[PDB]
Amino acid sequence: IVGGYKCEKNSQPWQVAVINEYLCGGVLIDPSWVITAAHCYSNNYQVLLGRNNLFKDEPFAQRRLVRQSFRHPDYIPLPVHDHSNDLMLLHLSEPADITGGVKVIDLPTKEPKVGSTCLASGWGSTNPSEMVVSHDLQCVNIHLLSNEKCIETYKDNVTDVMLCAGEMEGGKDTCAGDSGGPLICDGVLQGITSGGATPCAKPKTPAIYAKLIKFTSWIKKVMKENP
Ligand SMILES: [Zn+2]
Repeated sequence: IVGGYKCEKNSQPWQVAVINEYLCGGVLIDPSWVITAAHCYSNNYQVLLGRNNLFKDEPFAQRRLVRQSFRHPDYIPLPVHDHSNDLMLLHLSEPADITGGVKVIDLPTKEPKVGSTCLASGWGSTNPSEMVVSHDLQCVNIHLLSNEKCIETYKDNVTDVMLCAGEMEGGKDTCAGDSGGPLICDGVLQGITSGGATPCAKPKTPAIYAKLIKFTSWIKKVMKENP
């Protein structure tokens, strides 16, 4: 998170850290499921829950293993790779404890409004040009912008599955390491951060997020088949 602030202690209880050869964010949607970006795909993972500081002895800290991962079918890995359908479900080895620090967040049930105020969190890069892992969870308030503002949305019909957010002025963005974290507008979880390569927070260059609302059906069905 470039241009944000330190989130208040345990104010984002559904935020997880997904770790393998990549740092990613994740979001707890069920004691047993974590949604993240497909970009974070790997043979293994370590899921960190209930944390503020990634490198600290914290009380609600939990660590889970993954049993199985499900990348959205239409994601094309880095055939030309794009950031549409950048979604992956992680089925936890054993459920997360729902504590005063670890809680689930709900899937959205309504379409996001252009101009609504959104918050994004992560331990990703706080420097827009180079990668500086942040120990503390960072939070930033941005805006839901018209998809017209995001150049990526003009491809095929990807507009359909993407949200566009940030500030036209730059200075505030999600960045490398933030992929897979949440985008919460007006209190709703509406997006999943996609790939955030440096440089970030460029003026007139808002970022791409998975329009969650469009994948709940897929999310639903998967969890259903994986009791
Ligand atoms: Zn990519």
